Order: sequence, then structure tokens, then C-alpha cells
Amino acid sequence: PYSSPPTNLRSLRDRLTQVAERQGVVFGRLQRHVAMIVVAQFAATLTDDTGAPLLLVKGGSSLELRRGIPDSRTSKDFDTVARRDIELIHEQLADAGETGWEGFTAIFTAPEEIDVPGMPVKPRRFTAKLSYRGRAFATVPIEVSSVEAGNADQFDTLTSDALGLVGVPAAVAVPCMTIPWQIAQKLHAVTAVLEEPKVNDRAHDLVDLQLLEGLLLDADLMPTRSACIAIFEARAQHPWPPRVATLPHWPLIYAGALEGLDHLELARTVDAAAQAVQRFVARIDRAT
Repeated sequence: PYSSPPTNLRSLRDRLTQVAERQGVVFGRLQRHVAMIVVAQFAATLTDDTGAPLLLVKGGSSLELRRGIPDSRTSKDFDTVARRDIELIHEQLADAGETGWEGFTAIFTAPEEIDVPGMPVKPRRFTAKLSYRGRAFATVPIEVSSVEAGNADQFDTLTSDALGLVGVPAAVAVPCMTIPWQIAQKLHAVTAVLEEPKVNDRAHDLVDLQLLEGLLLDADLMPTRSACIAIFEARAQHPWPPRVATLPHWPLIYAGALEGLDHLELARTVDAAAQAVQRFVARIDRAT
């Protein structure tokens, strides 16, 4: 039980080392998780004039918040959806990072636009350079996408105790895109056909879609079906319902995506994973 926040970066890392050993987690994984939580706290300060979130977390960071470190893939990006703002997100994040949170500050590199088909307004990528009490701590790649259909209408609010465990008690509360839209977007991505030079490498989405199916439990799939239809129609590429094909180079990508997840009941080959996700597609499509 730590009585006080870490005096400095060296103390922060020593506490992170101790907690990671206590938890049986890779140090760098916990350190990245803490960096992500810090960026998410900056994002959680961004609100519209009613106080509603401007940014919702998605991607691997959301799955790590939903499932915990032991039960989620290692990933690096902090992926977000901007619920209203455009280029104002970057300016507002930069201000939030300068003000700081619980001793952490951040400078953000310039936003660069990303060319993605089916999206009228392009995603933006940049990097958060984090410091703790003056000294550089970690860097976090950030991606910001615009709203699609209803994927920002509602949000889940998730938490982590990782900073509490190193003596930083301030409540963590992270607004996240809901599971129906995460499923819709990952199903679209994992079944997308890319243009001749590019090729789809997204076999890891087969892991995340199994993890997301598990989190729906016995839920009615109707919100997920509506989100799936909305995303597939909005993007105007391949139609709903898709076929979960696998590409010849996917077996080892999928194996890499399983690293650290031996204790979970997941498909152990990419064929079995495609079969599982295809069954999920059919179950979603059946909903009424």
C-alpha cells in the first residue's frame, strides 16, 4: 500500500516493476497500459457544452479495458472516434496534455491524415509524448476517426486500477465505443478486400471478434445487427453479411495474435477462428 504518489519517474517505474511482478504481467505491457490510461484521462476531459464526451476509445485499448491485460491482445495504438470535432480534437488534446493530469503531461506531434476508403473524412494519426513530473515517460500512437452512423450515440464507461496500484488514486473513467459498433467495424475490417498493392493482414481481428462475442454473453444481437448493417451500408464496399475468408499468409499472423492467451478458450487455428467468426456473423444476421 503506497502512501503517496511517486516522487519522480524513477519511483514510478520501480512501482510499476513491483506491481507487474505481483500481477504476473510483463513490465512493458503494464507500463504501456498506464501510458494509455493517462492519454485516456486527457481524452476524457474533452467534452461538448453539455458535458458529453468528445472522444470515445475503441480498438485494442478498449478491449484491454474491457477484458484486462491478461485476457486481451497486446497492442500499441490508442484508437478513438471523435464524436463531434474535426481538427479541434488535436488542439484540445494538446491543451489537456499541457495542463496535465496527476503529474503526467503530454506533447502531441502534428496530425497526419490517413487515406481510408468508405470514410468521407479521413482518420488522423499522431503521437503523444508523455512525461511524468518533467521527465519523458512513454510515447503513445493515437488514431482519431470520425463518427460513422450511430457509433457515437452511446458509450460504455470503463476503468482500470493500474494507477491506483502505484499510488495515484484519482478515479479513472474512460468513455468507450459500445460493443455492437466494435463488432461491426472489426467484421468490416477483417472481411475487407484491399487494392492490389495493399493486402489485408488483419487476422488479429479474428481474435478480437471472439473476445467481443464472449463479452456479449446472452445479449440480444439486434443492436449488433443494426450496427453491422449501418457500417456496411455507410462504407458502401462489400455487402452485409460478409464471408470470413482467410488469406494464405494469415496462419502465423493469427498465431502471433494468440500470444499470451493460452488460458482462454479460443480457436487455436486460423481456420477454426474463421469458422467461429462466420458462425457469429450468421447469428447476428438471424437476429430480429
